Amino acid sequence: MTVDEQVSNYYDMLLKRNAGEPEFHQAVAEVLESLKIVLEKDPHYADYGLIQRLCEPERQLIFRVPWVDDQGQVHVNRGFRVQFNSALGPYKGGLRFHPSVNLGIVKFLGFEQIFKNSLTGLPIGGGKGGSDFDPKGKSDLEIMRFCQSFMTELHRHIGEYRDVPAGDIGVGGREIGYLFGHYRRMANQHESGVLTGKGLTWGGSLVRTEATGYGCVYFVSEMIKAKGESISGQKIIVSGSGNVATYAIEKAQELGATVIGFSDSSGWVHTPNGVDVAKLREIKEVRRARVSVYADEVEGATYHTDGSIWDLKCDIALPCATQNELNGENAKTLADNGCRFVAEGANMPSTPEAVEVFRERDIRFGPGKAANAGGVATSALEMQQNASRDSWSFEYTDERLQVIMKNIFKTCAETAAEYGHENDYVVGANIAGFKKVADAMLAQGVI
Amino acid sequence: MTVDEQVSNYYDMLLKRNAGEPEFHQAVAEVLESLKIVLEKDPHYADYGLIQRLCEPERQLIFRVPWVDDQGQVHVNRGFRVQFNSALGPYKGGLRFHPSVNLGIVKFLGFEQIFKNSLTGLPIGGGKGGSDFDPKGKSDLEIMRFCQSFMTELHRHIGEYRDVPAGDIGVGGREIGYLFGHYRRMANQHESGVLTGKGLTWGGSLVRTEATGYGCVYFVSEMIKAKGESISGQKIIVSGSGNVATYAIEKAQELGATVIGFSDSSGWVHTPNGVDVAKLREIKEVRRARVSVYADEVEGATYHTDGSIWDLKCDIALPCATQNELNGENAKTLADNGCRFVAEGANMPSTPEAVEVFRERDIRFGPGKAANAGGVATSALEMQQNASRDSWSFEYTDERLQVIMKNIFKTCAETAAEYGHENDYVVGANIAGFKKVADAMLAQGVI
Amino acid sequence: MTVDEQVSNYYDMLLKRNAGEPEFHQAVAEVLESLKIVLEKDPHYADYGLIQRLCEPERQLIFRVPWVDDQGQVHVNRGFRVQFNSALGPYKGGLRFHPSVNLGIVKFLGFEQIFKNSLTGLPIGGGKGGSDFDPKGKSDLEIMRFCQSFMTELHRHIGEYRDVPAGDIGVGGREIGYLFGHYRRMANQHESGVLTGKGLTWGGSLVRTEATGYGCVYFVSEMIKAKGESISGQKIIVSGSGNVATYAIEKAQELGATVIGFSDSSGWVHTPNGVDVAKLREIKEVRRARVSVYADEVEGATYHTDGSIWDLKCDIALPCATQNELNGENAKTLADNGCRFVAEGANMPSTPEAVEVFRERDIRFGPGKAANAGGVATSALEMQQNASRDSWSFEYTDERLQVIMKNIFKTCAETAAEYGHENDYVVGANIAGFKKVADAMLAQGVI
Amino acid sequence: MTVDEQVSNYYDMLLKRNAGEPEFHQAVAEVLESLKIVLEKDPHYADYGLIQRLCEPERQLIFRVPWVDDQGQVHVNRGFRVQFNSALGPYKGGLRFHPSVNLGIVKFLGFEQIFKNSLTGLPIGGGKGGSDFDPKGKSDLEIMRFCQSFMTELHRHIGEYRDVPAGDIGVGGREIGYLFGHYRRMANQHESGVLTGKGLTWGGSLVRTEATGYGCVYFVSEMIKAKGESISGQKIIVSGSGNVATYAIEKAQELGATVIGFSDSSGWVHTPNGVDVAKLREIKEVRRARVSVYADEVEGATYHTDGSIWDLKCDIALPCATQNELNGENAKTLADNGCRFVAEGANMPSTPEAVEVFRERDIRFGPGKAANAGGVATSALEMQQNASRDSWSFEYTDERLQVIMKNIFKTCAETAAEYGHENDYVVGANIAGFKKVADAMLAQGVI
Ligand SMILES: NC(=O)c1ccc[n+]([C@@H]2O[C@H](COP(=O)([O-])OP(=O)(O)OC[C@H]3O[C@@H](n4cnc5c(N)ncnc54)[C@H](OP(=O)(O)O)[C@@H]3O)[C@@H](O)[C@H]2O)c1
Ligand SMILES: NC(=O)c1ccc[n+]([C@@H]2O[C@H](COP(=O)([O-])OP(=O)(O)OC[C@H]3O[C@@H](n4cnc5c(N)ncnc54)[C@H](OP(=O)(O)O)[C@@H]3O)[C@@H](O)[C@H]2O)c1
Ligand SMILES: NC(=O)c1ccc[n+]([C@@H]2O[C@H](COP(=O)([O-])OP(=O)(O)OC[C@H]3O[C@@H](n4cnc5c(N)ncnc54)[C@H](OP(=O)(O)O)[C@@H]3O)[C@@H](O)[C@H]2O)c1
Ligand SMILES: NC(=O)c1ccc[n+]([C@@H]2O[C@H](COP(=O)([O-])OP(=O)(O)OC[C@H]3O[C@@H](n4cnc5c(N)ncnc54)[C@H](OP(=O)(O)O)[C@@H]3O)[C@@H](O)[C@H]2O)c1
Ligand SMILES: O=C(O)CCC(=O)C(=O)O
Ligand SMILES: O=C(O)CCC(=O)C(=O)O
Ligand SMILES: O=C(O)CCC(=O)C(=O)O
Ligand SMILES: O=C(O)CCC(=O)C(=O)O
Repeated sequence: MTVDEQVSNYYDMLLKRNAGEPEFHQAVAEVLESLKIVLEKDPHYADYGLIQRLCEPERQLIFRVPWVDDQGQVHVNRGFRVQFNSALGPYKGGLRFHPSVNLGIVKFLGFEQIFKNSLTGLPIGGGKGGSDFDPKGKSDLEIMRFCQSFMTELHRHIGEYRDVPAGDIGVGGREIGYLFGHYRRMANQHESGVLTGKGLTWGGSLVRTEATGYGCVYFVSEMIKAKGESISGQKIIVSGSGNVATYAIEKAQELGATVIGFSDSSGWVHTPNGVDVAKLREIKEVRRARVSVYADEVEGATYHTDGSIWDLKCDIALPCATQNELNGENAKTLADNGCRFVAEGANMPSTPEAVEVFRERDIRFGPGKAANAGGVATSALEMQQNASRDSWSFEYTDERLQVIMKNIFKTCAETAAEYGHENDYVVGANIAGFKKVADAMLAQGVI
Repeated sequence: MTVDEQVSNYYDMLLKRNAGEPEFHQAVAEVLESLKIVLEKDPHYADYGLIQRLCEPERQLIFRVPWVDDQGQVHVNRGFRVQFNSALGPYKGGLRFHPSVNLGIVKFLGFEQIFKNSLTGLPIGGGKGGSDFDPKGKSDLEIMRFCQSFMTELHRHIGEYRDVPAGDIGVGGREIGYLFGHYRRMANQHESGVLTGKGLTWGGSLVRTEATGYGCVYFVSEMIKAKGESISGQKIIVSGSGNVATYAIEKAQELGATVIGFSDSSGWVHTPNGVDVAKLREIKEVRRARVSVYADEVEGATYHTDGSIWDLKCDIALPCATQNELNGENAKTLADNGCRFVAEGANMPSTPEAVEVFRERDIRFGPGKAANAGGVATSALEMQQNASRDSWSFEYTDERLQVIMKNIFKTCAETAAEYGHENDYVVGANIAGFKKVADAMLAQGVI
Repeated sequence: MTVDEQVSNYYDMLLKRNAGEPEFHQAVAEVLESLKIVLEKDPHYADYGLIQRLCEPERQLIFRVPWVDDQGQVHVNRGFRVQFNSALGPYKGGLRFHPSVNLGIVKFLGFEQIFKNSLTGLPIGGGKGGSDFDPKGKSDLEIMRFCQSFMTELHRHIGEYRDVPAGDIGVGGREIGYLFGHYRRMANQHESGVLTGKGLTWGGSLVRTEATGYGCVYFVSEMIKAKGESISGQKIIVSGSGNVATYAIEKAQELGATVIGFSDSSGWVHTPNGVDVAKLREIKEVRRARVSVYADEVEGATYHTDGSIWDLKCDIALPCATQNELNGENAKTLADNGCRFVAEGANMPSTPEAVEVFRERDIRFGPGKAANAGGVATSALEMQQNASRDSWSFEYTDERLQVIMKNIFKTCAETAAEYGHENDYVVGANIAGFKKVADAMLAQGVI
Repeated sequence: MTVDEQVSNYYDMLLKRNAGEPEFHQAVAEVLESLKIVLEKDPHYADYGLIQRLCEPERQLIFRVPWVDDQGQVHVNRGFRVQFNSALGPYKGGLRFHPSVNLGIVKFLGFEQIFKNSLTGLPIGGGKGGSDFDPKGKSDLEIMRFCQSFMTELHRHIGEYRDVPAGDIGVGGREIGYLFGHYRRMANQHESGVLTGKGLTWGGSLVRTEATGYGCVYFVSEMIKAKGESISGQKIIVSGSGNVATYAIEKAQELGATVIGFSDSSGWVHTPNGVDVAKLREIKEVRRARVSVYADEVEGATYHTDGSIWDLKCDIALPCATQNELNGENAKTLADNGCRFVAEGANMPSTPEAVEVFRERDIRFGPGKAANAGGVATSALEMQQNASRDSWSFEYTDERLQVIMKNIFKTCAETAAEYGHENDYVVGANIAGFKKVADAMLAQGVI
């Protein structure tokens, strides 16, 4: 009968109907804990099956992606698109190409995507997709043929107002190129708004490449200022060395912080006097090389396959690689080494035991649906540019991005306090994200 | 031979082809009277069967709307959509749910919509729709089911560039939600431009709820200033108590006037010190109660089922309920009692004998196609925002609404003056409306 | 390098990719166990990733199905449509509404449908779908609304040349009516070919009701015909009581044959010289009762509830209910009782432990995919009639159903000889099913 | 081995595959000469059959256009739409109605259009169309019937994101009205972005009428400044007397130059003291007369059917009529007479010999794809306004046009000097145009 028990019962239904999907469970569990708080103050938010509707995807698509390799052998990978919620706008979210991908992972990401997209203040619903295809070691022509095969099925389920994909792990500028190209061929339309993360001469927006890392740094700055500090002269750990990590690093150093290390999935680098960003980019973008190559070619910088990047003494930790990369034990050692701020660039990097640790140890924590929202926000700006056939300057778009991140910070911190959990940005994000979606779902009827 | 005979013989054919539609005949007759004046000076506005094309709807849809009530009983209502003219833009116009609705009524409203929409200066054609469904006493779920059944057929005839409905009598925010939600579900597109009057978190515009009533008051203020007067300190009658009336009342009293009465279909309330808007909104929108309840609960306010609201001594009358609610006897009484200005919030509220009494008694008269155009204007601003994926502030949109009502007034005043009927805004509005639609029609050929 | 190392490594990959779906794993294993044989003799059947393509669904759809109950209360169920293979024709297969339905099960049934449909000789591919919706204890309104909600998503993925569903458990004539009606509403097309199982006056086929039943028996008419054991008089234990079983029984006394009683998921029966269907059909379809409401009669019919349905004296046995109703103690005490033939009517009616108890125990099997194909065969005849706008007489359709069932037995016999496991009809069924589909995929390229 | 050999062999291919299309060979020849310069520095622009793809149209449509004349007599003309390249945006370019029209000509125009459109800076791909129809001598109703028949086939190959036509020789404001109107009828969409050159009250843009001639004069003005001279006080020849000629004349005279002659296909007029623009416009647009009538009605102006317009002594020649109207001998006559600047209002007016004479006589030469791009740049601005449902003022749009033409000149000059050929604006335009397009094509894959 109590809120606590209504919700725990749906969660047990959810476990039943979604068996075998631990990451999806993890995401829903974090959100449902926050919804308890919301339904204790405002019980009409449970009316008309709203929660049952919310955690069930509108549509899910799983399809065969055949493709021919350079030796002329045929392979078959699995493609996914989860269209989770469209109450606020077309489904919006990226595409992950990594051998780990399964439906459970795509759903975890699409579900998070709802609340994130809601927080942007922009008109976007949530979705995600990807494939268990492994782009590593493939030639451009293999990637191209895969993108083409994948988009051959996906084209009929997407569109400027329907579902707008983008990149993620394994999907950068190159793959979005092949995807968009082949979309136009399938549809016989130059429909710029169908994808975000496009190149600048064919419909893309200026700050999008930098957006997720910039936005994450902009958000952590807000958290730092609200505690009475400044990001200048702070020491920062950034896990990852892909799209998000690179630009979080760049923005942290423009604002006067020092990034004392970064990583790939092979290991990590200690850079106690900061990162040479041009160098890291030559290394990852041109050479496609490992973080260890940086260490060898940069004096002061040393490679490590032992322990964890989280063993470093820091003020601020920005996890920007993947889900569940920062466990309870990682969280203990950062707290013991003097870390006062954590903000997630990645989607769900912190395990639930790490998030509990941060709270017990009075560490300020920016959840991913808030701190990494600069990307999807800037994607929505790309969409807006496309719908107007306009093209904005870097300085204009970046200003928009700065203001979006401040406003997300502000609604997270105000919503948190409104519901009696001041400085708990998880609660704040989850509730503000949820309320905008729910109020739109109630307006629009049972659909 | 004579222009007079030509237009009159055509009107005679149109009574034959549209037998049994008095309201359509009445709207057509008033316009055609003004067209006689245009054609006496510029006979080439009659070329290419232009008037014969204008007065025949491009398309009319009538359809069965079956729905199930809360007792599991099946009901069947009739749905309508008239797509009248599309020379200037997509068909644009609201939906009326009321038990009096038939094809004649939908056509009168569609026809008027052509000229009003033209007058806004914005790129919108004319249509209207509705059903003979009666929303009164229906539950939210019964209304949702009706809207969903209604839109199951209508979805295929509408679209962002095709036909963009909105609300009207019986169709407000609630119903627009249900219609929009179901459209998205029928189309599988989050196509914001398909309806206007949407809610602020799913593609609506800031001033639209208030726009018609606000616009009506803006328009009448220009009429008033044209005579050397101000709206501040005037006593104003506003018939009706829905969307138009509420905000006409709100605007008028913000500008320092006093609204001395309002009404619904059951009777009328005398409010000599003005109207408490928040109390009337609670009664109408939360409780869906009669205006008699306002009088019960508000001191100074008296309920009447005898006589007419038009019996009150006023400076300004704003009919904001329905067609033919202010007749010739009403018009004499108003004039006798000191009324100097009439502007139509509603569509065609004044009967032809009432309009002539205003002419005989030199009462300044603002016809609905000009005075109530703020609504559809602000709707076009909703479509403009949606096309750009942009959201404008309340102040920005309200300022645009102001300029637009001032431009409309000016166009009606200058055009009347141009054609020899100074201060006859009916003539000016009809002619100014007509000329722009005609010029576009001639340019786009026989279609 | 060996033929058993491709197979077992793909079988192993397939366990990673489709984790948690053991029925699909089983069904893929048995089919692969047969492809080993085909490869030794015909090596080109593994070319161009043929098997990797065959075991991955062309497309899988999972969607939210919201619906409202008689109390005005919102529920959310999950709907499915797997469109496995279309090499021989449009996707073909039924819809199951039952609380045990999940992606794994739909996939397994859809996979088996490919080869079942291939064996018939007709232009049908394979698919399946349904929902976790529980049609037990629902009003007709609730089932209609559910059907309406379900078809509102499903209609955009189906069609006469695309995908043609049918009934199965939980989806009988009534549901097909509701689905077909709403399909027409969404499409604005009387597209009779979109579904099979339709009523007679709106595009149905005359033998469809009696087909799966008449099927199991036309098959036996060559299967026992190879041995002796009389062209008459043999007992038939008929495990089920819906469309397939009721009519399997109904196809009794063709030219003289004792019957014994039957079951559901409550309890079973035993009887003298017959079981007269007249009385089962008024209580199982038109009233919807239990098997207790037949067995309270029937001048002999008695009702057992704790034991097992496979402890009757046989000597022929015709299940026809769900997957997984014959295991360790049933299969061995089926054989015990000097007991000989079988012609099982479910989708995968016996388990992998029961199949060895029919192989080793010399039991002449009539498999799932071959002997109860008369249903799908007659679906295709419905598609044929719709395509030509013809309605065939009963005699004619029944005759065509006899031809088809001859050929299925023939191709099962001839191909089981051709690969030297002669009369293991499981094998020729399984190989002939595979080769037609494989051959079509090879001809049609990498798609 | 050499780039010279590689490109020349390709050209010999192209000559064979496209036999009998000289205008197309001519246009491809001049572009391929500039591309040799690109490949000697950056030879990976030939990667992935880039050039082979660029020179083969994406799609070409040739269709029957039947229509009935005012005497009830049936005629049959041929219609073309070539959709050349869509890398940078939807296909964009005009329609030509003239008796000389054939496929080879449409392709010449379409090919130039790719590079022109690239040069603007705006998101538009390349295409063109037309008909062999001769609108000379036809009634307005004949022209409407032809446009209606033409668009009955064309509408399905076009669209706001697909292909957006416009005017060109024989297709002005009147024809675009008929075309647009019929498009809306075919599509049932008020899709403003489908065409440019539209009228001001139905989605057109201010400045579009003037844009090509205006833009040409803005370009030549930059060429002149770059020699350290000034346009004011110069004598200018403008050939032609249609859309482009008219507004080049107006702009050149506004800037303080004297236009000393102009023409139609029947002869030329010598206007030693300048052109009376209002008079010309009245003769050409209202009376649809020959330029001889201008000479008859204006003292000091003289009609000539002898010799050539290019016999006049001038400082600047602006051919604004048609392809290959200024030949070898014409170029010598102009050079010898003191001409110092040639800018092309028309598409490809200067013969290959003419251009040689210019290079050798030190005459500055503004190729069409740069100098006449103001037209299509302003069409893209019309698309932009339409996509935003917005209307821009004349001042604002004409300032956008001025900046764009300055930027085109700048990119031609800089690019030409960059690749070792300073002041060769042909080289600069061709390389700058190619590079954006080629970059976009590489990103989008083999499509
Ligand atoms: N791109 C966006 O706009 C965006 C927006 C919001 C959120 N995100 C999230 O940001 C995260 C990374 O995104 P990205 O776009 O930057 O992807 P990316 O460019 O592919 O980079 C991912 C980085 O993470 C590394 N990585 C993968 N697994 C790892 C592990 N277990 N430990 C350490 N490093 C690991 C990769 O290294 P290897 O080369 O060794 O695999 C690579 O350096 C994801 O969680 C994604 O959902 C991205
Ligand atoms: N909403 C817009 O944007 C808009 C724009 C331009 C023009 N209009 C026009 O403005 C007028 C009012 O629209 P609304 O949107 O305010 O509708 P609404 O919110 O449904 O309100 C209608 C009001 O008028 C009264 N009324 C309705 N029918 C009546 C009748 N037949 N006799 C006497 N009183 C009656 C109603 O009282 P009961 O409850 O007793 O029926 C109610 O108070 C209509 O003529 C409409 O076409 C509306
Ligand atoms: N013509 C066709 O429909 C067709 C064509 C090809 C294949 N099939 C296959 O044939 C089978 C029968 O389907 P149907 O169309 O006859 O469905 P149906 O009309 O809904 O009847 C199914 C019957 O099976 C019973 N059952 C459930 N659990 C059982 C258990 N553990 N042991 C014994 N019986 C049980 C049901 O009892 P309750 O009512 O108590 O649940 C019910 O009497 C299915 O496996 C289907 O895939 C059918
Ligand atoms: N309109 C645009 O926006 C635009 C943009 C870029 C480029 N262009 C190019 O500019 C040139 C002219 O364009 P515009 O047509 O749009 O003006 P237009 O209104 O059609 O007028 C064209 C003029 O050229 C003359 N002419 C046509 N063919 C001729 C020939 N074969 N020999 C001698 N004179 C001839 C015509 O005389 P007659 O009346 O005697 O035929 C007429 O005065 C074309 O090359 C076109 O492709 C136009
Ligand atoms: O910009 C996008 O849509 C990609 C965003 C995304 O997938 C994410 O927010 O993690
Ligand atoms: O289209 C709208 O905004 C509703 C306005 C309308 O139909 C009216 O002008 O009465
Ligand atoms: O599609 C058909 O007709 C029969 C196949 C099937 O799986 C069913 O209906 O239960
Ligand atoms: O504006 C257009 O697209 C028509 C003009 C054209 O085709 C051109 O630029 O030559």
